Amino acid sequence: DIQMTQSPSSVSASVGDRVTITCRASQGISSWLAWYQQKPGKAPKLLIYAASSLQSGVPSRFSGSGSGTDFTLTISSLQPEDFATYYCQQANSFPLTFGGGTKVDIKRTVAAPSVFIFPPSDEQLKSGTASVVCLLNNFYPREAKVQWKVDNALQSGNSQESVTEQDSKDSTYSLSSTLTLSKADYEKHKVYACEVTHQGLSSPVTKSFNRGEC
Amino acid sequence: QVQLVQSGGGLVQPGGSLRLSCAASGFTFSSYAMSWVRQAPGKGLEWVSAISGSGGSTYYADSVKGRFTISRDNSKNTLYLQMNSLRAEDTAVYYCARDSGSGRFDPWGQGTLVTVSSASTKGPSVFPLAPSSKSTSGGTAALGCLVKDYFPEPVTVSWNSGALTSSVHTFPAVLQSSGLYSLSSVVTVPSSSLGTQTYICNVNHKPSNTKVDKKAEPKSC
Repeated sequence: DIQMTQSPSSVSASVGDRVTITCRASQGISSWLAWYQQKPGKAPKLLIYAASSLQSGVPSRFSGSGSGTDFTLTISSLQPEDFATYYCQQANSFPLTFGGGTKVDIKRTVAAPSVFIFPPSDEQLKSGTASVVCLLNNFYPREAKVQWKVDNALQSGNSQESVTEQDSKDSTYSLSSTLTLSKADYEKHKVYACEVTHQGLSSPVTKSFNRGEC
Repeated sequence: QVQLVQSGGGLVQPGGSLRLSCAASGFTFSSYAMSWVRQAPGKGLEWVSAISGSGGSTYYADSVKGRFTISRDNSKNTLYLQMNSLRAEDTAVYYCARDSGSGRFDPWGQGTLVTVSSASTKGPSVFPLAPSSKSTSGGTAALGCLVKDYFPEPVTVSWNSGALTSSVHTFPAVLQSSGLYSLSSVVTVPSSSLGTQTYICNVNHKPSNTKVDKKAEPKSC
């Protein structure tokens, strides 16, 4: 199968910036590569076909180059509507394959997250499940690492994360992480902590509560 | 104007079948090849199948060969996809697309969501996400509501009957191992307000006719 590797996975740039996206084919695909723009919740829109030919109606700031195995998309001057995820697609042989996508971000200054932790309610504790929630509020860039520890033991496989779309006013993200347990397990441990790693933090931030004092 | 209008998506039981339609208008459908492409939650695009303008040649991705069936009715100008033996991983938005020459796709349909899941409509339980009583006033306090165990979307959350709009984040729902959805809606407020002001999330789940007002008053921890 023709493997498509798109790089980078994410790019943060300011309005007006030049952005370059690469697409590498595992095998020779001559010039039969297309580029697409997908805004959130919308259908993909054709931007570029035959590696370098501009589709009608697409602004001239978009350009494609490359051949064989190596291809490049360039937005010479980023404009607010060009924030989207961009996909390359090969049309040389079946199966048709897409790259992994590149989400293009809006640049702002680095912002550290405010971190909060929420124990489960007593109501929940009557149903037999416990949800502990770690909230990351208003941060940039999106990359942050959240680790859950219950009495300093690393949890794995029992948490889920959700990230907001970018805020239209201040360009930050928020993250909700929900760790799910049985009631019995929640009553058998004391210290619950969410540990946060983020580019904007000089050291890990840990927020915790003691169950027996709640 | 070239238009693709999709229909037929929805909830299907595991092992079941569903038929998707893509009605084409504004161009000669019989002169163009067509494709189905799908998109899993939070994932990229994945190609499923293609058919030539006459219908004589069909092509399938390896993950789907033998299980789904692409067809077209050139007399009604509608493309189709009969989907059999469904699995949870086939849950996706499906797009129909025109091969406009050299493998470029123009136009795309709007997409239609197929959810392959074994579940009934359930109204959500709403639980407070409460800070503790020990918050330094002047700081920023977070509070919220955990909206747990519902199907289908959407739930709408407003705060204080629409009066509180600043600093609200309603997070995208996550699908649990149980097959039910969960999301959190949170708001940050000055910590000094926790003793004098009430914070109530208004949750509306229209498919199950569930309306819940839940207050995230805190607890002494």
